[PDB]
Amino acid sequence: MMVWTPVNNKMFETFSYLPPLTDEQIAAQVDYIVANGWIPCLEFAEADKAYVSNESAIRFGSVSCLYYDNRYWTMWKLPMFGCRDPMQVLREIVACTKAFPDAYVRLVAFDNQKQVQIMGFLVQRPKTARDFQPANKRSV
Amino acid sequence: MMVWTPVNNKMFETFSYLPPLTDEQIAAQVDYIVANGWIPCLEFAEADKAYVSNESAIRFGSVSCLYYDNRYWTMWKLPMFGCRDPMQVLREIVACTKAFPDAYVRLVAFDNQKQVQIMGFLVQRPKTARDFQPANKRSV
Amino acid sequence: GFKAGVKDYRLTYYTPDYVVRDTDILAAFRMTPQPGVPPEECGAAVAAESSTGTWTTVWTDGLTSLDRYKGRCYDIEPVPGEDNQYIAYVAYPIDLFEEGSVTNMFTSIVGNVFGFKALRALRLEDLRIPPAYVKTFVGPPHGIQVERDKLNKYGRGLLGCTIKPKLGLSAKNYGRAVYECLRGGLDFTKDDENVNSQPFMRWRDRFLFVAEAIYKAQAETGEVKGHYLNATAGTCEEMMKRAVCAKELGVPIIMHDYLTGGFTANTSLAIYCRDNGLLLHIHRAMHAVIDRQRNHGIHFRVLAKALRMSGGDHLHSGTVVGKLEGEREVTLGFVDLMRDDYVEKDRSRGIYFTQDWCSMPGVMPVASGGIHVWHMPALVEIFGDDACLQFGGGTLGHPWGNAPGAAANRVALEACTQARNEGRDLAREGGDVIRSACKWSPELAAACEVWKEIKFEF
Amino acid sequence: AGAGFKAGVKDYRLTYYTPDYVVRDTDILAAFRMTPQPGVPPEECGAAVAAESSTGTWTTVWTDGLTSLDRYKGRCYDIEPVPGEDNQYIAYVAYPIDLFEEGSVTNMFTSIVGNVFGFKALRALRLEDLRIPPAYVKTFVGPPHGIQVERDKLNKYGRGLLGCTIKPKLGLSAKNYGRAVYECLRGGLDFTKDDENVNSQPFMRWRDRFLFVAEAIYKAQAETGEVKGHYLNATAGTCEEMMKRAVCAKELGVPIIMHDYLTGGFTANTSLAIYCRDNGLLLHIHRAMHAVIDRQRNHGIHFRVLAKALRMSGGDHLHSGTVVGKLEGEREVTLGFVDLMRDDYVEKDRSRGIYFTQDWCSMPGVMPVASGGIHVWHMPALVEIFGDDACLQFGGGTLGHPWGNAPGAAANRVALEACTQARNEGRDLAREGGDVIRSACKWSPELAAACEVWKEIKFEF
Amino acid sequence: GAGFKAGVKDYRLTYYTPDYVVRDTDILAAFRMTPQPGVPPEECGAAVAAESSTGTWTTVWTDGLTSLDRYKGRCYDIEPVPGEDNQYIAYVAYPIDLFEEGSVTNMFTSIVGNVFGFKALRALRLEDLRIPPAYVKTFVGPPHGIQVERDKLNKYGRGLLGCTIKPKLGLSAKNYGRAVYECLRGGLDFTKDDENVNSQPFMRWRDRFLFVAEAIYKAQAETGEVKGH
Amino acid sequence: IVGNVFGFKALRALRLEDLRIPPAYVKTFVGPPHGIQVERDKLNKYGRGLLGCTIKPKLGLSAKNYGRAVYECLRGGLDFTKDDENVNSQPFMRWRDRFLFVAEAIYKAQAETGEVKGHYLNATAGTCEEMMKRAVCAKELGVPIIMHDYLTGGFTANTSLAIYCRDNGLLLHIHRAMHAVIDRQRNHGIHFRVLAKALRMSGGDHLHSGTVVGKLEGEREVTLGFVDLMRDDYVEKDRSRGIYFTQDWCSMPGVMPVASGGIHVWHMPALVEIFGDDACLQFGGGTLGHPWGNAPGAAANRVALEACTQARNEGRDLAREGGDVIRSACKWSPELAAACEVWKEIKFEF
Ligand SMILES: O=C(O)[C@@](O)(COP(=O)(O)O)[C@H](O)[C@H](O)COP(=O)(O)O
Ligand SMILES: O=C(O)[C@@](O)(COP(=O)(O)O)[C@H](O)[C@H](O)COP(=O)(O)O
Ligand SMILES: O=C(O)[C@@](O)(COP(=O)(O)O)[C@H](O)[C@H](O)COP(=O)(O)O
Ligand SMILES: [Mg+2]
Ligand SMILES: [Mg+2]
Ligand SMILES: [Mg+2]
Ligand SMILES: [Mg+2]
Repeated sequence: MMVWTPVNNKMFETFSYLPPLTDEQIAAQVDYIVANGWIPCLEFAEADKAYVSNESAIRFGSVSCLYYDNRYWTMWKLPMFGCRDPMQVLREIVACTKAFPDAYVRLVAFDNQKQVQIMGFLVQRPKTARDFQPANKRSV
Repeated sequence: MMVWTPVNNKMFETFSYLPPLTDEQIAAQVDYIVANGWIPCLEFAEADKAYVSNESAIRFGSVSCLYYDNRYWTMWKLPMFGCRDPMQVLREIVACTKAFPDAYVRLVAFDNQKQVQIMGFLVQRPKTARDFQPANKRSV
Repeated sequence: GFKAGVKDYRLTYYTPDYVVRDTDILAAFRMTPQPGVPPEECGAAVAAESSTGTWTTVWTDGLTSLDRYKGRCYDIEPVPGEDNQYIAYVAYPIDLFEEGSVTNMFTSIVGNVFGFKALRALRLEDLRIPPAYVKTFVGPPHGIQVERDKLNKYGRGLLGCTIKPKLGLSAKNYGRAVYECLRGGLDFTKDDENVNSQPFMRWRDRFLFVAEAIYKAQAETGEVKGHYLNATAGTCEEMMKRAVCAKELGVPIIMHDYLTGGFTANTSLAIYCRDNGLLLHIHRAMHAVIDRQRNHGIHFRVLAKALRMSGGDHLHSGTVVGKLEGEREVTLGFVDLMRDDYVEKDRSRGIYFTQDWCSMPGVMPVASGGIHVWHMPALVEIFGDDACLQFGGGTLGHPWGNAPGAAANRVALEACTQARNEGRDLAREGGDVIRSACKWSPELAAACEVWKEIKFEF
Repeated sequence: AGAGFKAGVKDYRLTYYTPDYVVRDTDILAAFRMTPQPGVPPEECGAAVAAESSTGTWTTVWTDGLTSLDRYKGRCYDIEPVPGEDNQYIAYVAYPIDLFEEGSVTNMFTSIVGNVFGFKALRALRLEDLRIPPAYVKTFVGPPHGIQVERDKLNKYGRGLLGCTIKPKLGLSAKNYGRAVYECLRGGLDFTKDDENVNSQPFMRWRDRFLFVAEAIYKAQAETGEVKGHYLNATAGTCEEMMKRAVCAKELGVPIIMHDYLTGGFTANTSLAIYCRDNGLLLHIHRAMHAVIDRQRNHGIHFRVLAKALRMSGGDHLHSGTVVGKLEGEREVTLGFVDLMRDDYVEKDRSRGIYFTQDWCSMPGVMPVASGGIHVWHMPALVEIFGDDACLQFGGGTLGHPWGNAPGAAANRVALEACTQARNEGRDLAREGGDVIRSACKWSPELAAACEVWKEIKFEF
Repeated sequence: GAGFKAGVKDYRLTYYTPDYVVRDTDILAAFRMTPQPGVPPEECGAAVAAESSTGTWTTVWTDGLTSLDRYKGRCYDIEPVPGEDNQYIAYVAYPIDLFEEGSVTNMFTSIVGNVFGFKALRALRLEDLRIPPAYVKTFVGPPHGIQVERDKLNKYGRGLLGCTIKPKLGLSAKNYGRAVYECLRGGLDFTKDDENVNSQPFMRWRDRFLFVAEAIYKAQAETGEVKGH
Repeated sequence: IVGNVFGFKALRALRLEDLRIPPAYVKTFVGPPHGIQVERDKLNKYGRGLLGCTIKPKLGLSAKNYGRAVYECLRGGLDFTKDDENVNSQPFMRWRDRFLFVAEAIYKAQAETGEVKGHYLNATAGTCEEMMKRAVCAKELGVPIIMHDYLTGGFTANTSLAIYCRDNGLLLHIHRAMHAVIDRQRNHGIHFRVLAKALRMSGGDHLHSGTVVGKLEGEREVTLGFVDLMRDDYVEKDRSRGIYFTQDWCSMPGVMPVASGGIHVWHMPALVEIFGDDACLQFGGGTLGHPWGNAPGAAANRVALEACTQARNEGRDLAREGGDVIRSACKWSPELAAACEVWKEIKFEF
C-alpha cells in the first residue's frame, strides 16, 4: 500500500498525471491540433499568477461562486489563425520559452465552431519551481 | 330542448333533486340510519339563516377561503345516542316541526367512528318560501 | 478487515432470517431476473443498490455500521403460473429516509435498481409505510371529513365535471361553461389537467371568470359550489402565484398534477393549502406511463400511498367501467388504502402489507373518464358516498347543454343513493333504478337515450 | 347544409386522423409506439391518442363550436407498421404550438403523456421521440450554463471530467463524508458527489455535510492547485427546502449542486435551474427513477425524450448511462441521445432511434455523465464513446481501490489521461484499447493495483 | 488562407451577400437607404448590416475566435426606389442569436442603434421588420388583447368611445373628477388623463386617482354600463 | 414639449433645437450620480483624457473570450473597456457569465499595471427588474462602472438606474444608441444638444458626444457647444454654436463627453485639441484592430495620448504641429509605429 503525497504535489490539468511530454509527444499533439483545423495559441504566467486563488473575493458580497483569480494567463502574440503549419507552432513555443525562461508556459487550442478552448497542456515549468513532484516520487 | 330555470330554483343538498319525500320514504331513510348504528339529530333554521352567505367576511383579510355563514343550524334538543328506535325519531321530527312551523328543518345523522355527519336531508320547508320550484316546473 | 474487489450481493444483502422491525419501510418488488442470475442474488442486488451498496467492495463500510443501515432482502416468493418471476421482499431501516420527503423515499426505493443489467424487469407492487415514518409527513391539507365539513355536503357522492374541449376555449367561455354546469346541480367543475396558462387562455383571466361563475351558480342554487383551478406550472414560483390568486379570490379549491408537477412542488402546495384552507384536488396525469404494465413499473397503489403522504384532498382513482383501464378488485383495495385508517393485508386485492396510517386524514377517490348516467349505480356500488364522480363529456355532451346535463347526473346520483338507502341492491337492480328515473326526469331521459348503447369492454 | 351540434359518441378518426396534413414548422411532433387492442383499427387508436392528448373527449361536446377545433386539435398524421411485429405501429401526432405553456416542460408532458397511456383501447404505448420546434424551444431558459460555459468557469479543457459518488450510499456521517471527499479529490478527480439518495437524514444532516464538504473541496483545491467540485444535493421534500440548500451552497462559494429531476419533479427542477442561472451555480442532474419509465420497449417514455425534457427544464450535466457498466444502455441509441443532449442540430436517424430532426436553436448543451459499475478497464471504451465532452464517474471504482481514495482517484486520472494522449497521438481506442491501459499499468503503481483487482470484471448477459 | 489581416477593408466583402437564403427565424429589416454621392449602394447596405450586428470600421482579430458566418448581419437584397435618383431599399437579415429574448430595447439597440448616424449616408429610414415567430414567442406581449379586453369590459358589437379631459394641464384633481363623471355618464366608455397629465403642482397624481375613481363609480352606478378612465 | 406637435397636419416639419432649463427646475433633479470631478477623484486619474475601448466583434463572443479580450486591452494601458451597446444578454453570451469573467479581467489588469481599471458592464435590459438585477450584480462584484443605453432603455428606466448608482457609488456610462434616428436631420427631430441636456438631468457620468473626425457625423462648432452644455456650470447664449439660450446648471455636476467610433492614433491630437483633458476617448477597432493584438493596441493609444498631452502642456499648438507630435512618437514607440503604419491613409471626409 503506497500513500499519495500532499506535499508539494501541485498538478496542472490535462496530461500532468502522465510522464512529462517528450519534444516528440509535444509534436504529436500539435499534429492533432492542425489535423482538426483548430487554432493554436500560447499563454504564459509568472510563478505567482499561475495557480488558482481568490484574493479579489475580499471585494465581493455572496457572489464568489465560480470566481477564481489566475484562470487567465498572458497571451503570447496572437492565436495563429488558419496557420496550418506544425513546424511554425513549435518555433513559437521556442521563441516564447526563450523570452520568458522563468514563466509557466502552456499550449492551448481553440475550436471556433463551438467557441471553446478544445485542448491545453503545459510546455514549460520554471526552474525555481519547488511545488511539483517527479512522476515516481508522487507516492511513498 | 328544455331550459333549466335560474329563477328561483333553490336547492337543498342531498335528495333535493328527487321528488319530495313521502312520509314513508322518510321512514325508510330512518331505518337505514338505525340499521347502521348512526346517531340521528334534528337541526332547524329560520327563513334567512337557511342559505349559505358571507356577510361576516367584511371583518376578514384575505382569509375567506372555505368560510360561509349559515352552515350551522340550531340543534333540536340533543343527538339521540344509542337510541335504536325508528318510531321515536319520527316523533321528534313531528315535535320539532310543531314547535317551529316556519323553519327549515333537516334530519342529519352522525358516524362517531369517522366523526362526520354521514347523511342529511330536508324534512320541512317553511310555507312562506317562494324561492323553490316544484319538481315539474324546474325546466321550461 | 477491508478486502478489495467484487463479491456477491447475497453475502451481505440477502438475509432470509431477518425479523422486520415495526419501523422498517418494506418494499414488495415483482422481480424478473436475467436467465442464470439466482433469485437470491437479484433480490440482494435490489436491496443493496437501493440502500447502502455499490458494485465492488468499499473500505468506508468499516467507518459505519452496515448492519444498522443496510437494506435487507428477507423473503422471496415464486409467482404461481410464472417461470422466471419472483416477489422479492426488502426491508429498509427508517434512518435511511428524510423525514417528510416522498421524493427521498422514491429516490432510494426506485432510484436506480429498475435499470440493472442483471434483471429483465422490475415492478414495485406495494410499500409498507410504518407509523413512525407516516408521522413525519404533513399529509393531506384537509382529508375527507374536513372537506365534507367545509363544503357542508353529506350523505352522497360528489359530482364533478371537466370542462371540454380540453384546450381551445377562451377564459370567458370557460367561465360560461362553468356557470351552466354548476347551476344544473354539479358540485364541482375543473380545469382539464393540461389547462394551465396558454396563448388561447391565460390563467389569471380564467381564474377571474371562473370565480365569477362559481359565485353566480352558488347564489342561484343556494348550494356550495367549487371549480378546481389548476395551479400546475413550469416553476414553483408560478405554481405558488396561482395558488395565492385562487386564495385571494376566496374560491374553495385548486388542483395540481402531482406527477408531471413532481412530488417536491406538490408537497410545497399541500403545505400551502393546509396553511390557507384551500382544498387540494390531485390529478394523476402520467401515472399510466408508470403503472400500466404488470411486469415493470410501480403499481398505482404505491403512487397513491405516495400522494397521500405528500398531500392531497382528492386523488383520481379510476372508474373501472369508463374509458381508462382499472381492474375492480385492485381498485377497491387502493381506494381503501386512500381512505381508511387501517388496511389489513389482502393478496386477493393486491395488498401485500398491512398499512396503518396512524390518523393521517384520508384522501377522497375521484372516479372520472368516459362515464355517463348508465354507470351511476355501478359507481355508487364500488365507491360508496365518499367519492367524487366526474362527468366531462357526460355533461357537456348532453343534447340540451350543461345545465340539463348536470341535472341529469345529479338526479341519477340521487336516485341511486335513495335506492341504496331504501335497501335495494345496486349490483342487481342497477338498470332498474336508472330506468325508473328516466321515465320520471326529462333531462335524465335525454341523457339515457344518447348513451344507452355505449360501453367500455375489450 | 352546415355543421351543427350532434350529441353522442362517434369515432375519433373522423376528427383526429388526418393523414393528408402538412406539419407546420412550429408544431410539436410526437412519435408513439402504439399497440392497439385486437380489433381496434390503427387509424382509430392513433386518433384517440391525438384527441385525448389535445382537445377531445369520448363523446361530442357542444362547446367545440365556440372555438376552432381546426386550429387547436392534435392530429395523427401518419402511421408506420413496425417490422417484425404483428400488432405494433408508430403513430405520428402533431400538436399546435398554442396548446402549450411557454417554458413549461410540466405542461408539455401533461398534454402529451397525461392520460393516453391508460386507455382501455390499447395494450401498450411508448413515447419514442418528440420534435421540439425552435419557436417552443426559445421559450425556455434551458440549462443554467451548458458545456462551453462550464468548461470556461472550471478552467478545464481537452479531456473528460472525472467524478465519483461517495459510498456507502447511506450511513456515513458528515465528517466522514468530507473525509472521503477530500481524499478522492486530492488524488486527481475533478468532482465527487452526494449519492442521489443522500439528502438529509438522521445519520447525516445536510447542513453538516455541506460545511464539511466545502472544507474538503478547498483543502483539495489548495493541495492540487486544480479547481475542485462536489455536487451537494439540493433534492428535498419541498421547494422551500430545496431552495434553502441551494442558497447555502451558494453562500459557501462551492461551484456545483445536484438535483434528482424526476423524483424531485420538473416544476421543482426548472425552479432550481433558474436559481442556478441567477447565481452562477453549476447544476448536475441525476436521473433517479428513469428506468421505471424508459426500460421496456413496448411501454413508457424512451430516455431520449426524458433527456430533451431535462435539457429544456435545465441542467448542466445529465446522466447518460455507461453502455458497458452495471446498468442497461445499448450503444447506438446512447450515441444518439448524447448527440441530442450536446449538439445544436441533430438530423433524423432511425438507426439511432432519432425519429425527428431536432434543432435546439442555440440552447446550450448538457454534459453527459457516464456512471455506474465502471472501472479503469472501461476507460478506453468510454473515451471512445463520449469524447472529451463527458464526465466519467467511478464510485466503487474509486472507494473500492485497495489503497484507498487518493490512490483510487490517481489511478482513474492516469487511465483517462493515457487514453486521451493515445487518442490524440492517432491510436485507435476501439482496437488498441487494452494495450493503452496495459502500458499504463506497468508504468503507474496505483493504476496497476487497480487493474489487478477489476481485471476479470465485466457486465454482459 | 483566412488568417488575421490588419487594416480597413470594404464592408461589402463580408456583409453584402445577395445570394443568401433567409432562414425562418431571422429578423429582417427593410431600410430606406440614401447613400452619400459616390458610395456604392452595395457598400452602404453592407455598412448598415455590419454596424448593426458584428462589424466595426477596421478588421479585428477576435473574429477568428468565433464564427462570423453564424452571427453576422447580412445585406441580402437591394431594390432601387422608383421616382428616386439616390434612394434604395436595403434588406438586412439578422440571426435570432443576436437578440435578447423578450427585449424590444435590445432589438432596437442593434437595428437602429448607430447606423442612422453614419457619415457614409445622407439619410436612413427603417420601414419594416419581420419579427419571426420564434422571436415573438419570447415576449409576454400585451397584457390582455382585444378579445380578453372586450370580455372583461362586457362590451360587444361597436367601437369604444373615449375622451381626453381638457384643458390638457391646469385642472385641479376635484375638477378633473367632475369633468370625468359628466363625460362618462353621457355614454362614453372611457375618459383619460392627457398624455402630459402625470403629477404636477396644480394636480398631484394620487389626488386625481381618488377623485377619478369616484367619478368612474358614480357614472357606472348611474348608467349601468361598465366605465373606465 | 415633444409629445404631439411634431405630428400636426398644419406643419411640414418641426425640430427642437434647444431648451432653457431654468435653475428652479434643474434643482428638482437628482442629476448625474457622480459627475466629472467626483469620477476623477474616485478613479484617481488626473491631467489627461481617459482611454476606453469597445470589445469587438459587437456580438458573437463568448463570456470567457470577452474577459480575455478585456484583460489584454486593459493591461496595455487603457483605463476602460466596455460592452458594445447591443451586448446585453444573448444565447452566445449570458450577462452574468460575462460580468464574472470581466470582473476577473478587471482585477488581473489592475494588479498587473497598478493603475485603477474599469469595464462598462451593460445593464440595459428588457424590463426595469432585469436592469436592476444586473446593476446589483455589478455592485456585488465591486466593479467601478456600468453602462446604460438611455434612449433605447428610456428615460424612466434611466433615471431609476442613475439614482441606484448615486445610492451605491457606481459610475454610470451612458450610450446614446438611437440618437441619430432623432437628431440627424436639420429640418425635423430633436437636436442632440437637447438630448444631452435631458441626459444630464436624468443622470449619467459619461455621455457619448461624437468624434467630429471619426466614422459618425458631428460638425465641429455645434459639438464644442454641446460639450460645454454637458460639462460646464454656466453656458452663455452663442448662436454660432447652436446655443439658443443661456443655460445655468446651478451646480448640477458635469457629464464627461465620450468620443468614440472610427478613431485611431492619427486622430489623437485633433481629439485632445477638441475636448481637452475632461473627456474619454475610445478605440474599439482602434485597439482590437492593431496587428500585434490588444495589449500592444492599448499601449499604442496610451502613448499617443500621453505624447499629445505632454506636447500641449509644453506649449506646442496641437491644431498645427499635430502630425509632428504623432510622428515623433512612432519613431520612438514600436507599438505606436505598427499602429500608425496600418491606419495612415484612413480618413472620414465626404
Ligand atoms: O381528460 C380527461 O379525460 C378527464 O378530464 C375526463 O374527461 P371526461 O369525463 O370527458 O371523460 C380526466 O382527466 C380523466 O379522467 C383522467 O383519467 P384518470 O382519472 O384515470 O386519471
Ligand atoms: O448509485 C449509484 O449506483 C451511482 O452512484 C454509481 O455508483 P458506482 O460508480 O459505485 O457504481 C449512480 O447514482 C448511478 O450511475 C446511477 O445510474 P445512472 O447513471 O444510469 O442513472
Ligand atoms: O458600436 C460602435 O460603433 C462603437 O462601439 C465604436 O466602435 P469603434 O471604436 O470600433 O468604432 C460605439 O458604440 C460608437 O462610438 C457609437 O457612436 P456614438 O459615440 O456617436 O454614439
Ligand atoms: Mg382531464
Ligand atoms: Mg448514486
Ligand atoms: Mg392628449
Ligand atoms: Mg458600440
